[PDB]
Amino acid sequence: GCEGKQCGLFRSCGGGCRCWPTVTPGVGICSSS
Repeated sequence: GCEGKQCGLFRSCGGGCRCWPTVTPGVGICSSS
């Protein structure tokens, strides 16, 4: 639903998205749900 986005501090997603962390501490990616 809101996948392919960046989460964490600069979260470009909202609602029901999984915030999977990346290589940068505090930076992640928003998943489908």
